[PDB]
Amino acid sequence: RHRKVLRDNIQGITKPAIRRLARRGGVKRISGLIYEETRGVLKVFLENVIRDAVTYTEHAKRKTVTAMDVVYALKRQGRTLYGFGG
Amino acid sequence: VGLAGPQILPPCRSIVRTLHQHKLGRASWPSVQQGLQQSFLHTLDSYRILQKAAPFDRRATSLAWHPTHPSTVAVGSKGGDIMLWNFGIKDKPTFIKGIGAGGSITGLKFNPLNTNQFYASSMEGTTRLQDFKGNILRVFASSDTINIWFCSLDVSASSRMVVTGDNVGNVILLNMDGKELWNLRMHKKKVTHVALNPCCDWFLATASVDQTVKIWDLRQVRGKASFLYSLPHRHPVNAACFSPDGARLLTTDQKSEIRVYSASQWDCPLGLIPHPHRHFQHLTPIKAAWHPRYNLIVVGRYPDPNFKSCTPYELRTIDVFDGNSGKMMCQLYDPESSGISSLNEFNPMGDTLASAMGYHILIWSQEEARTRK
Amino acid sequence: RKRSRKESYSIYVYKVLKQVHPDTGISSKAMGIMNSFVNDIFERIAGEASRLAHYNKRSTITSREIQTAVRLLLPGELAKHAVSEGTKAVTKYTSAK
Amino acid sequence: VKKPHRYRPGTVALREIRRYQKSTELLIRKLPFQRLVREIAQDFKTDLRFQSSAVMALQEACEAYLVGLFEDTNLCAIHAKRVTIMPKDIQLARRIRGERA
DNA sequence: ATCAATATCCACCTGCAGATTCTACCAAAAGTGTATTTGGAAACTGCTCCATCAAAAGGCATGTTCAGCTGAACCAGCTGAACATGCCTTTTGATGAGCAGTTTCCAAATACACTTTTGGTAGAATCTGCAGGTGGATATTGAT
DNA sequence: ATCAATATCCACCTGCAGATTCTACCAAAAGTGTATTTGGAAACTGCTCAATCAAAAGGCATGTTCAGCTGGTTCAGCTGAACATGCCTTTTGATGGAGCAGTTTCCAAATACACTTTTGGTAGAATCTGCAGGTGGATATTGAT
Repeated sequence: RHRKVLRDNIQGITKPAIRRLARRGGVKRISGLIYEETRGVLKVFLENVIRDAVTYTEHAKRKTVTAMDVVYALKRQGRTLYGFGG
Repeated sequence: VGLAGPQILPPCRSIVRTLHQHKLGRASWPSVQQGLQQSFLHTLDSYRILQKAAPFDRRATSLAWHPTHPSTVAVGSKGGDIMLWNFGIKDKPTFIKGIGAGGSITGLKFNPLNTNQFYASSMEGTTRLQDFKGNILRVFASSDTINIWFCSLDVSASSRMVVTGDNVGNVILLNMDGKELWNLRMHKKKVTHVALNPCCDWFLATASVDQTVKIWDLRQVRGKASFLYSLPHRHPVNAACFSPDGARLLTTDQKSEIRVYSASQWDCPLGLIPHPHRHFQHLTPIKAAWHPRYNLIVVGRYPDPNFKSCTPYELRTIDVFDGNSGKMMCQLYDPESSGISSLNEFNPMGDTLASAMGYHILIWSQEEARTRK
Repeated sequence: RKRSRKESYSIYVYKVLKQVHPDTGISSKAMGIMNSFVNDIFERIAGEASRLAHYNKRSTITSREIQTAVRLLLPGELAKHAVSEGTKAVTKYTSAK
Repeated sequence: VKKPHRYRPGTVALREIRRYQKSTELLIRKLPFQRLVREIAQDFKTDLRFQSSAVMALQEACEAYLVGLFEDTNLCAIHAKRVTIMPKDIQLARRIRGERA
């Protein structure tokens, strides 16, 4: 058998979920090639933020990533986040 | 690693002739035992056909074999529910319930004397001795205050002693009729497993969450960690079980490791069998076991994407290693049983294996024999 | 028995809310939002004031510097009204010692 | 009634627009997102753990970012007298923001 | 246009998940008083900035002319929404160690006062690469 | 392809605005010593994280339709780049001559700091009620004959 669920990866971010997301942005009609590209885009964003978060985590000699690290890592990219402390 | 797998073959050299060599006196017994270990591995790769299955309620925590008879077994649940089951009987085996919520049996050995009895250690805080019909014969000790309970238990008959471990760090040692001269503390935290040697009578082993496993002398030491030996670890320990021969101690951790300690200089190890049996809350902790008549080891595998696997194919399966070498020799697998084999125990007899998975009990004997007229 | 102590701006936000809309409540998440918002604005303003001070080789942060930073960061009419409130506050505080 | 009732193309999408814009619950499921984060983090440093609220915060940030991106995408699309977004639109928007990659 | 379908709004009902109110008590905030800056008034100076003139002068205002561009009808085809279905993922509740978060304490790390150099910097005295100039070889362009 | 008209690029020269180097010297760096504070290795402990199995809820992979969106074709305007001309806003360059940037003094105001005494902000135990959810009934938006 070969499942590895659909890639054991980003492909669990299913199509209709992206559809709902595009619906939030007011969009009506989407092409079939969008999905994959969006996924790649998402990955890049996450990568950068997570990297920074992990780096903050590494400075405190912890093995648990806290919310605060995510907040700060987001703040440095100009995407400050409210509602989780800081 | 290698030498056996879903694709690779078990059988090494075809030395069976050695039996007659033994009939002549040239070749020595240990080589023969080696060859017949080889034979058992070969036929164990045909245990693959799962004989029998058996359910009951919430969760499995402990397993035990009826010593004299092959097909009989006892098992203990998350909810103080015990079962006794015999194969080839079809008489709808015997049951006994408990509270069901906070009465988790955690240790279970048969009575060496009265086969219709059994010892038990319970989350209620009462190391008890009780019948398969339900009547409790005797409590042996007690917490006398809830939220402090026992976890470990074992007994010896040649010496007539009982031993039991707590959830905080202290061990108790009773006679088969009470008469307690013990309850000095041994550890700092919960004692997960503990056992007595069968070939001597009077040195003991205990293991704990303290990243330490300790060997005692129950007649000579009285001074609260005037112990005999103490072996450290990198992680906690889920189980420490002796050999039948008495010279090889086996130890199995919570993160990723197995260790073989020997008679010779308890401190240093002989060999490390890396293999994942990662610990977890709702899972039942994993307990390596010897096979009574060879130098084998039997374990349940619980994969880890972070464990550095030497083999590229990592399934949920029962592994079988060699004791005095280090590497593997067999792997049992059968879909429709993709659960995690928490417990595995061979018979004292040598022809049968039991597995305790979550909500399931499995029996692995061979089948598909030829027929009579 | 060991116990820590985490401060916030919660109680004060609650007071203000009861002043402006007596028959209205507010959830914990939103109060957290307001807490983070206050912390963010505080940090921006203090940092900007610091930068102004350092650029003019003055070692004291005063009301003047805060006023300047406010005019820089915020736009238009919001700045003017807030500045009004600030000046009124200073005038009241300085008199009734 | 004989034939199944059938809405014309576009209407149900609009219905989805109004329904999801009126509410606020997260649209992506927790678990896959957890697994994604865990995989990527594993490739930088091993055996890390994550608090739940951190995952929630990443979820909020990602969804807000994507929403903004699709918004600019849709504007760029409208600029070309189309109604269908395409990859080059997304590329255009990201290139203009400077979120290069 | 009018009739059924279906989605959605709106009136009404109930118990619980946060919302709200009531204790102790201790870290936090105000008060005295003193030690210590420190920023604004006054007095000066020289750098830089601002209103004028004049001689080009390169650049800007205007006016033609036409070759490429911007849209506007039209249509093939494609491609992606609607919907049904079964199935597969996801959700959610069962009552152990690990790690975030404190508390001690002192060996290492580093601020502060003063003296001794010394490298960095303003300004005078040389250098020189390159902005202008001149001349000639292609390189594009564009008509034929 | 083949031939005229300008635009761009190479070669060779030359003097000067800017670059580089050489002094004097004075505000930082280093040393030394001593006073002060701090970060990180041990002792605890109470919240939270790691992931399985069983039973059930809700959503997704797939496959069938078909409306209308894309995108290429062709064509009627139209309007915006080339380029000529003449005049005129700007460059440059000079000069004056007011005003402000920046120094230097200094002292009356302001504020950090070491205590002492109040006090309200916050953890945690008792109440509570608005809203999530649920039931039921009435209007709105799609869409077909």
